[PDB]
Amino acid sequence: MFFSVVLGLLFLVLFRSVAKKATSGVPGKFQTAIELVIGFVNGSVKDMYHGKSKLIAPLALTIFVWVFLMNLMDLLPIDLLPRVVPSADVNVTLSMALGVFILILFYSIKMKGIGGFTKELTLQPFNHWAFIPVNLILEGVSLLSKPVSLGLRLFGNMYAGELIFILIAGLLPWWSQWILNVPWAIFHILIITLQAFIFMVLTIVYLSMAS
Amino acid sequence: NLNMDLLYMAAAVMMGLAAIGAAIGIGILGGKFLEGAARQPDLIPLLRTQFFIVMGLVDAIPMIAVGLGLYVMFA
Amino acid sequence: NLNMDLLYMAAAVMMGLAAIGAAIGIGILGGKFLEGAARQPDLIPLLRTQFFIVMGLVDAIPMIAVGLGLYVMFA
Amino acid sequence: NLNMDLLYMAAAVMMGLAAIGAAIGIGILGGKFLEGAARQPDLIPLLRTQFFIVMGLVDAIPMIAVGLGLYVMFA
Amino acid sequence: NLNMDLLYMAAAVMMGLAAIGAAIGIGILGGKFLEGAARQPDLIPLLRTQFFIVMGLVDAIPMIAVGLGLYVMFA
Amino acid sequence: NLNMDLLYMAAAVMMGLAAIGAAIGIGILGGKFLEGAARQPDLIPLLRTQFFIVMGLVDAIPMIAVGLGLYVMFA
Amino acid sequence: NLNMDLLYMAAAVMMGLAAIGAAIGIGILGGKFLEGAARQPDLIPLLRTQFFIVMGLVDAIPMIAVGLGLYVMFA
Amino acid sequence: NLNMDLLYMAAAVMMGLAAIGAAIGIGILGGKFLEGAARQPDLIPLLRTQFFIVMGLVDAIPMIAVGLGLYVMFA
Amino acid sequence: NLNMDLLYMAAAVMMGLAAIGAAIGIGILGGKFLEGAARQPDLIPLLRTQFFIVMGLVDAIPMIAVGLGLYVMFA
Amino acid sequence: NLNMDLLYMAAAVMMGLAAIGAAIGIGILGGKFLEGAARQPDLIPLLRTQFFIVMGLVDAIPMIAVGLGLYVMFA
Amino acid sequence: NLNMDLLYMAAAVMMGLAAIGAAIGIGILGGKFLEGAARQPDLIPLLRTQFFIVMGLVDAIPMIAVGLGLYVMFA
Amino acid sequence: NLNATILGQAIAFVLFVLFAMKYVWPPLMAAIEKRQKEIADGLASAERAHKD
Amino acid sequence: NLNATILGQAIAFVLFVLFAMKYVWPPLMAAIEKRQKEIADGLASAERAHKD
Amino acid sequence: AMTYHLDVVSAEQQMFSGLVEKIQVTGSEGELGIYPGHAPLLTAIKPGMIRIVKQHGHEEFIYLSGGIL
Repeated sequence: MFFSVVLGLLFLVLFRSVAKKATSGVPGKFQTAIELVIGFVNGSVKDMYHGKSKLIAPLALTIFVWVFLMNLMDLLPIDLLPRVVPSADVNVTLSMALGVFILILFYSIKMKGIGGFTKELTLQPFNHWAFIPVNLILEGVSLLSKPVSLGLRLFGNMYAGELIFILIAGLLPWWSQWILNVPWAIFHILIITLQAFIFMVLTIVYLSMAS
Repeated sequence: NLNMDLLYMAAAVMMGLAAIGAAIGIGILGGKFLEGAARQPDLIPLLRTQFFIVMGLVDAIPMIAVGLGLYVMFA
Repeated sequence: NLNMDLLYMAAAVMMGLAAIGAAIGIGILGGKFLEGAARQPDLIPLLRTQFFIVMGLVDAIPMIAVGLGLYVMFA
Repeated sequence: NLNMDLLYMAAAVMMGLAAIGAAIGIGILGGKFLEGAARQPDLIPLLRTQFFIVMGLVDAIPMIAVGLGLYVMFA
Repeated sequence: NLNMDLLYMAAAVMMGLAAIGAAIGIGILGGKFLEGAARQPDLIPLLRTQFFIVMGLVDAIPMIAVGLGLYVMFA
Repeated sequence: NLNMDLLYMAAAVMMGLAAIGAAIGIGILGGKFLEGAARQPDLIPLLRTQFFIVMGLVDAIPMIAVGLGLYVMFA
Repeated sequence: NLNMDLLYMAAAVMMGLAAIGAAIGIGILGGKFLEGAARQPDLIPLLRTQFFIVMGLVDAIPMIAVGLGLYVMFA
Repeated sequence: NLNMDLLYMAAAVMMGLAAIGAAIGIGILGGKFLEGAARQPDLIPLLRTQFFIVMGLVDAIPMIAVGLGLYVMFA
Repeated sequence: NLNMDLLYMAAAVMMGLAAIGAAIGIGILGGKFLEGAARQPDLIPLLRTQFFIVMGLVDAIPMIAVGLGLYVMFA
Repeated sequence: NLNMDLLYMAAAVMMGLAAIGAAIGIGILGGKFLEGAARQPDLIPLLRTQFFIVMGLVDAIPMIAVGLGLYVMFA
Repeated sequence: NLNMDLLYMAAAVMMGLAAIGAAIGIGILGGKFLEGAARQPDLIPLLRTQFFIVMGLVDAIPMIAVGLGLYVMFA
Repeated sequence: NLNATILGQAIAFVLFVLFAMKYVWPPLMAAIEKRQKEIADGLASAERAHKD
Repeated sequence: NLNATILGQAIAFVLFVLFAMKYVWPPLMAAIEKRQKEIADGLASAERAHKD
Repeated sequence: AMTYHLDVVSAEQQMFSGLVEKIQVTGSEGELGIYPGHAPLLTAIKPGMIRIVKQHGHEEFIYLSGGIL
């Protein structure tokens, strides 16, 4: 297929270029923002991301910084003003990245340590009291499937609102309220990124800390 | 003639009168958390902020209903 | 012509105005649990967290109604 | 043409806006039982758990209405 | 064609949005009776149990409306 | 064709969503009378029982509406 | 054919969902007057009985609406 | 055929579900004025009676809507 | 035939169920202002009367909706 | 015939039952601000007046909906 | 004929009764934040004002629904 | 948005986030651990020197 | 009639960038006093205090 | 800091004196954080040391058996 080239190339170039740029900052230094960004991000993320403990090591800061910096390009492009050629990558990559990252992170993080015995044999007291097999399927399917609806609804609503507000605000007549309405896009993108990163880190740490 | 009434009535009825519970719950939670957090400063550091986590459930309340609006337009 | 009005009216009426009880109950439980949990330190994490288990009942309240929405679309 | 509108309107109207009382009562009972149960230690687990038995009545309230939904589909 | 819309609309409108008052009253009475019954020891089982008798009136409230549902099906 | 829609819609709309005020008032009066009557001993059985007389007014509130249901069936 | 739908819809819509405010107000006034009248002895019978006069206004609230029901039957 | 449905629907919809706010406000004002007026002796008859003047506004609230009912009958 | 249903439905729907918020707010403001104004002597007439100015906003709330009723009759 | 039902139903449904939230919020904010502002002297005019700024948001709530009424008449 | 009823009913139903949650939450948050901020001045500098940030969520609640009104007019 | 979007959007974000985080975890962890190592070394050296 | 984007973009970008950068430059620029003052004051105070 | 005079009286003579500001002491309902600008609220002080700033930044833990706020 020759179509869908500007969305995949523009999204993969901006996402891979801004996400695959941490390899050159290993030796230093670099300026006055290295101590404030590294100390504030490491101290605020490590001190505020309570619930990991025995979860992982570099997956918290690497998944949080890589997911926030890599996923921030889909919602930080609201300032670019100017037809279905560069907007499907945000809605498709947002729901696909949130659902695939939440399901793959929860299943891979929960099926690594402990484990196969708790997930492969979740009956006994959890499905025998309660002798009917409906509580494990309803509670397990709803609790295990709530991340796809929450991440797909938050990421889909944030990407749809940012792309719809950017396209409608950049493709209009006058340039007053549409060109000056940056508070809803900036507050919605910052609140969506902070709420998605805090909800994903807190949900992964809380869901991974107990079985 | 059922596409206009079905799509418009489905999008307006499915994404219309539904934000009253989320908007009322946000104001009630903000007022209760503001009164409880204002009545005690020591409790305004690692307790009342946890109530903000309840806002994370709003996306699973009426805000998810808007996700069905595309079914009456895009789908 | 009854499939568009029946499916759209069933999905919008069955998955429309229903999140007011869950969104209002989440905000009321979050505000009451935040005020009661913040008013006492020892009660900050010993019984108030059990109130979060009440959120597990939300999946059996309005959130289960969305499970019927497929009956107006996929089924 | 009355089977689609009658079954869809009966399933959506009979299993639609009805979980507001159960979801609101679960959050109100969880917040009141959490505040009253957390305000005292001896009252943390002696009678407050009996309030959870009230949740058993929810199955006879709105949750029973879903039992009639099959009458608009299977029956 | 009036039997499907009359029976379905009568069963859904007569046995649909009606459990909000009983489900809300059960949660409010359970939370108030749990807080008032748990706030005092001597009041834990002497008069608070009489509040459970109020639940006996629920059968004469919305639960009686379900008794009319047969009129839209069996009768 | 107006007898089935008028009788079914009249009995369902006249004997449907109406028990919310009676069921909510019974639970609110039972919880308030149980907390106020259980908070004091002398107030346990001296005037609080008079609140039960208020329940006698319920028969003249929503319960009287059911008396009109026969007008949509027997009359 | 407009006499059955107009008379039945007028009597059911005019004398149907309207007793929620009177039934809820009677229970709220009975519970508040019972708790406030029972919390003090001197206030048990000196001014609290005047609150019963508020019940006399119920006849001018929803109970008066039933007076219009004859307009959909006798008139 | 529009006179019966227009007059009946206008009188029932214009003078139907509207007394819930007045009946609820009368019971809430009577209970709050009864508790606040009975909790203190000097406040039994000095300013609490002024709350009864608020009842005079009820005639300008839902009670005025009945004044439009003649427009669906006499006019 | 659209003038009778459009004017009657516009006047009844535009001037019908709308006084619940104004009548409920008048009773809630009268009860809260009566309890707070009667609980203290100096607060009996110094700032509580300013709450009556809030009643002036009622004319810009539901009472203004009646101003549109002429559009369904005189205009 | 769609202009009368569309314009009348759009103006009545868009500018009808919507002032209950603004009228209820004005009375609740006036009663709470009057009780809290009258309960303390120093708090009578220092921050409580800022609550009046919340009334400025009413123009962005239901009062803005009236701005759409011209779309069902002038536009 | 479905464009006028679908567009007018979609804009009125999608931008009509929806401001009750935002207007009620703004008044409840303003009254609770005004009472809590008025009862303690030390907390009226960097705590209760944070509740105003909750108003920023209103634009993502009912106020966002108005953003869909153009879909029933401009789109 | 008609076709060929799930493979590019899913493989781009999944391969970019996983390939970027897996290959950038030691650089961001070792490069960002200077604040905790220097703060712990200075606080532990000052507290151990004062207590000693 | 027209667009007028230089006034809104220049006024909003210069006002938000100058106000946010100038008012927020103390939190991002003054954050080095903890590591710099803790490492310099910790090493100098620990070496001089331990030596004396 | 120092603002309002928060003098403590014992059963015999005076227990404590001097001004106070951000007094983070526990109330009757539980842990609270009062400071300078609170309204009149008569509470009860039970047993337990409460770290409250006295004068010129003197955060002292005043521990006593009984107390009436």
